[PDB]
Amino acid sequence: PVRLPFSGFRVQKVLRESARDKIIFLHGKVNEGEDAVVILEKTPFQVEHVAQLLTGSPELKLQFSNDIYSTYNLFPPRHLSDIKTTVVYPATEKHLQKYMRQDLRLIRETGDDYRTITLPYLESQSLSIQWVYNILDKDRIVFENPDPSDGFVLIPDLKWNQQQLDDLYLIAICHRRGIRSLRDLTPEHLPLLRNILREGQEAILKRYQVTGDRLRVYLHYLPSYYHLHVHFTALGFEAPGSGVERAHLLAQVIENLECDPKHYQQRTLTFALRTDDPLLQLLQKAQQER
Amino acid sequence: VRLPFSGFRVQKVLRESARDKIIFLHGKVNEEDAVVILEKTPFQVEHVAQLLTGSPELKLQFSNDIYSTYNLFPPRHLSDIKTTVVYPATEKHLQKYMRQDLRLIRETGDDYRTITLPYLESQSLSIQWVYNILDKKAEADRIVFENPDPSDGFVLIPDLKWNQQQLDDLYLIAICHRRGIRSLRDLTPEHLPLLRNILREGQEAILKRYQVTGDRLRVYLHYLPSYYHLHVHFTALGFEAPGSGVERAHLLAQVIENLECDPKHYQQRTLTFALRTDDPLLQLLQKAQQER
Repeated sequence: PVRLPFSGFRVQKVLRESARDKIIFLHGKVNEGEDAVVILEKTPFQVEHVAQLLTGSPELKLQFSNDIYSTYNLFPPRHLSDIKTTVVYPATEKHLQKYMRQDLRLIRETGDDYRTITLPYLESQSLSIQWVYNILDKDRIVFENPDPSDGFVLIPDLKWNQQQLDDLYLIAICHRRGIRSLRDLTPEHLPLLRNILREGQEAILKRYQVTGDRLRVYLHYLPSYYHLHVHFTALGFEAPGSGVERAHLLAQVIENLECDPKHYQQRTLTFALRTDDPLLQLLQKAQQER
Repeated sequence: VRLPFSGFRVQKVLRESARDKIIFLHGKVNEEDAVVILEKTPFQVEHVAQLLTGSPELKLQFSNDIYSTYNLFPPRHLSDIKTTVVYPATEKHLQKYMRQDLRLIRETGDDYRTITLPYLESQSLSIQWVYNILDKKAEADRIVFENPDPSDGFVLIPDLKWNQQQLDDLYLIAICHRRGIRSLRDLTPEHLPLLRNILREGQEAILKRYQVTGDRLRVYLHYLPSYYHLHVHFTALGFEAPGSGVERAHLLAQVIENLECDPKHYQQRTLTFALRTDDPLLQLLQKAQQER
């Protein structure tokens, strides 16, 4: 008899849940007592399973019908209704904070906020980007413009298995050092930016036969690391951070610089931060003061 | 209780989503077309303890020191799948459920004035339902806030599908009183007062009603919009709301600042959006852009 590594399960808290994604993250009390996190996720369908079920006399309860539309509760065989079950036991506070639904706040960072508050904060963290430099200094590179000022490398995202094009995701990392984000972009960077957009699209076209009009090509602000990089995703893939509150289309960044050379130093950029992110309180305090 | 046909043969997967755990199938039957849609149900908080207690049927898949993963095999009454059948299905149904095939368009200001706008001028906007809300002929009791100013005012109404028990999914729409403002393309500094009122008073109204502060809201316009009378979407920052992607959503605060910085921004700049391959506008734009 296969068992969970504890006795009983009482829900203390729903940490996170998504009706959309058919997933729930539970903080349970067990062995009453101890903390455990249990994540339950309904499984995706396998078309062969479904095809075979629909010719095998499925157990159906009719809920509603009109002349052509009918809805049922289907009570499937067990290979369609298994639930992916992830267990963290015992769960620490770190685990509980990890799985807790994010609590985000928007901040509208002015040019002066960035200069006076954000930049100092980032410099105080000065997190390593040595992994970036390791890639640039050199097997996964799909395309490279080796120009040390206007060049870049293009690499598949680690999570893209390349088993399909639906979730195509590549990243361009510039060779040039010290361009921390959008905030550092000036017309000096236009050749670089244009190179990434043009040559990155050319590369993807030649390698995967995906045209540029099927790609969403963007930067994040705030970026996950502070060395300029560009996301190239399938337009049909609702990729990470492709929301308006984080993503900035490269073509539009370029045109923004063309139209206003000082755009990225002067304009207000809007982004989200977790409520426990120290930068959020620094920015909020600064904004309250003026 | 049987399906309303037999001999289902999959012709095509019209759409499937591993993220959303749904599959839409086009089958041939009675050798007619049918569509069958299966959807895994969301978890209900009140049943999860019973899923996990007692002696649930499990198969261990992986375990390291603290993390393990199983397949859990729910009992029958906790196993059901939502199943929808359209039979006989028509071409219309098949097109309805087919996955969207989109292309990005970068519409220059000249593309807009030469191609897009003449197309739009040829179409009735079919917005009497909008007018009915503005005029209190429909949905009046659903209005959460109104600034009744006919130039710079608006009404704020919740999305009909929103279950307001769940602030996570917060979604309201501001519709302006002023008529004739099709989209972002029509926006000039004339509209700044309206835009500013929407942002300010819409946030205020949502703080008052829901005790949700403005910094928890994504407030944006779509381009292209779903209908051609200016409206603004107010959504929970945690809700991946309809069209909040960068290729359709424009934050209201940024729209305002854009206009403050360059009065002709929305007539001059290239706007980037996605269209279905069968959209008549994509046909027009693509052919025209290629000629140019």
